Amino acid sequence: GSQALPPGPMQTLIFFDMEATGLPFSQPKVTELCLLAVHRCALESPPPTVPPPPRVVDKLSLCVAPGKACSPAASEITGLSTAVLAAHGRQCFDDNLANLLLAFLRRQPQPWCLVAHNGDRYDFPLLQAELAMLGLTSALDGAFCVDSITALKALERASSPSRKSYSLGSIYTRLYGQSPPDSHTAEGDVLALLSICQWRPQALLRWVDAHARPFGTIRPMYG
Amino acid sequence: GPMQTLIFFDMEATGLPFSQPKVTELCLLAVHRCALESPPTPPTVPPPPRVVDKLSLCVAPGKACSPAASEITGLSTAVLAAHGRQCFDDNLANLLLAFLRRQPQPWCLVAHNGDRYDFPLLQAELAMLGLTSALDGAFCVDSITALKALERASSPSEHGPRKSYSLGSIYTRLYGQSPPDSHTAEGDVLALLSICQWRPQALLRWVDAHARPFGTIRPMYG
Ligand SMILES: Cn1c(-c2cccc(Br)c2OCCO)nc(C(=O)Nc2cnoc2)c(O)c1=O
Ligand SMILES: Cn1c(-c2cccc(Br)c2OCCO)nc(C(=O)Nc2cnoc2)c(O)c1=O
Ligand SMILES: [Mg+2]
Ligand SMILES: [Mg+2]
Ligand SMILES: [Mg+2]
Ligand SMILES: [Mg+2]
Repeated sequence: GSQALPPGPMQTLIFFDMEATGLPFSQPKVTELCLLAVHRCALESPPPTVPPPPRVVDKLSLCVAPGKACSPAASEITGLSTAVLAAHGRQCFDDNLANLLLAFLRRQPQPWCLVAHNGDRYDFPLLQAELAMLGLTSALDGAFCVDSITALKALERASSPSRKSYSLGSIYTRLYGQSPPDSHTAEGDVLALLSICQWRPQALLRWVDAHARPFGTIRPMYG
Repeated sequence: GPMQTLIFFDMEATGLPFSQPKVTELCLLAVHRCALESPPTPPTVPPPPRVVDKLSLCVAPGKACSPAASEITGLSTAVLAAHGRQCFDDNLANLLLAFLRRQPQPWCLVAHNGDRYDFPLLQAELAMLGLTSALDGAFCVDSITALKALERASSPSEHGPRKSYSLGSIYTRLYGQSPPDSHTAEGDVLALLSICQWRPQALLRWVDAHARPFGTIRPMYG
């Protein structure tokens, strides 16, 4: 057989979050997503308390009509409800949304690595479920992905001897001694994750290069 | 009739129009009419609505930025190439249209000095790709024309030298401080959003009345 070319070093980190109508057991639907694409050089080749975002970034932030009610807890946490999303004329997760995500990713040099906090439990399998419901199961087979919880635990352990919270808020406070702005909004969470990842970016890129998984290996949450 | 989506819009470029400039950066921020008409029920500056769609992209211009452009925007052709940015291409044109198609029509692009800068340069970039018709479904308004019209209708007739309608000048007159960010396309779009949230009902009436089809904007150059 002809073997896969090793992807080599990740050229684009896409910091990624979605918010949903509820918890995975509910078979939730997407209400919000944010992608923030950073070139490797912005982390390999960059003093304030919280480092600023790189000047050169690509960002996409969209609200989505979920087509079912949000749980009360989900609405209180995210400040979104199905009724308000409908008052803002939001459209459901559709072929046009999938086209827009791929067009955005195609502006970035490959290989692409999606980086999401609790990506494996939440954002990655929900995105795969949304794409599977459109019959677009292969849409992101080109991409790599990392759960930043997995990455940051392995960095912490590697930079530790023999339990701390690994909530996005918790890690951020340990590093920076303040809460992140606009928490539990997709863009707020992506900006907080970027800030955490600019802490020891060389160590993070080494880990991402070694452990990035083809997105196609992520099974949909439901279906 | 009533615009359903206001898309606050800014591009940055390699230089001023006489230089036949190329896009280096663009930001679109789509707000539903109701976000301006009926904001949630004060701070010195109104907050942005919770429900927004946002797109912010850097573009490889294919030529050098002027020293003044680089200084004002903090971008250069060398830095954009270091970050592996792609030129203004069919994929970008498709991305912009797919973003607008998330929004209910009618669409109104709102850009500060849009008639001299952002609109004609956007039409120039689309025309050089052979995509002259791509965004002619949209309407557009130059916020300078809008704010001037509102101010004329809310002041005695002007005499002697006129005030600056720079983005910074308008922001400072209203809010008594500089915008948070004066160096990025996204910063300029958020500052314009804040300015347009000052008298949003009077602004929407004017927009509803005076919005132009984007297809009537001639390219900055051929
Ligand atoms: C805070 N929070 C929560 C969350 C945490 C605890 C309790 C609730 Br209810 C949460 O959901 C709030 C709505 O997303 N969930 C997600 C999330 O991606 N949930 C998904 C994805 N796919 O299926 C479920 C977040 O990004 C987030 O910031
Ligand atoms: C500050 N500034 C200026 C600007 C003002 C004075 C001097 C210079 Br040099 C400027 O250009 C800086 C690079 O965009 N120009 C634009 C602009 O849209 N220029 C375009 C668009 N199409 O052709 C030229 C801005 O958005 C902006 O905020
Ligand atoms: Mg999430
Ligand atoms: Mg989140
Ligand atoms: Mg501009
Ligand atoms: Mg500007």
